[PDB]
Amino acid sequence: AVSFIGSTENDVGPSQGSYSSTHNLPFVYNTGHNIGYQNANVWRISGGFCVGLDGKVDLPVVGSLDGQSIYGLTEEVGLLIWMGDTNYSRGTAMSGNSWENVFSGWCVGNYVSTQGLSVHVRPVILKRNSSAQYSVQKTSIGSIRMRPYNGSSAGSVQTTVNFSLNPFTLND
Ligand SMILES: CC(=O)N[C@@H]1[C@@H](O)[C@H](O)[C@@H](CO)O[C@H]1O
Repeated sequence: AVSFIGSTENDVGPSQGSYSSTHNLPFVYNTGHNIGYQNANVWRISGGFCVGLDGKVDLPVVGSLDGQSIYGLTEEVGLLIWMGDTNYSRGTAMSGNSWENVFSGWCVGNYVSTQGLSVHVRPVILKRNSSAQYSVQKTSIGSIRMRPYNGSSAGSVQTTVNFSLNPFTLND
């Protein structure tokens, strides 16, 4: 069986967070996973349910850096994005605007457990300005959906949750 136990709208990163550069364009801010969201318990699963995760970014793709997409927020600011299973360290680098397999999946046994997820992003400066500061308002990022497999089914259970980037300021 499966049921939804998480939240549908999720904020990524602390509200009105401020980040400073520590070091060429596009320039990527080394924010680790400070700008993220994670929840180990989004779906409750049991009885042999097999589930993985698909992730999708809705922001426009405005470039490619080191193998993954640069998603645009404004003409001067973009994002590198990772989506995946619960632990931030297992995030899958996102490219494109299609649903992508971000967690290969697992199968619970004949007991009850949960399926979680995580998302984190890193700011990218696409074009510099005279103020050496870049701010972005709250913006929808994309979604993550559970992907049942091996015959498992979502039935009438909610499959998708969404993510919105909390407003932030980048200081250089
Ligand atoms: C309470 C708990 O730990 N659930 C982790 C869950 O968050 C994760 O999505 C899944 C697959 O790695 O394995 C579960 O054991």
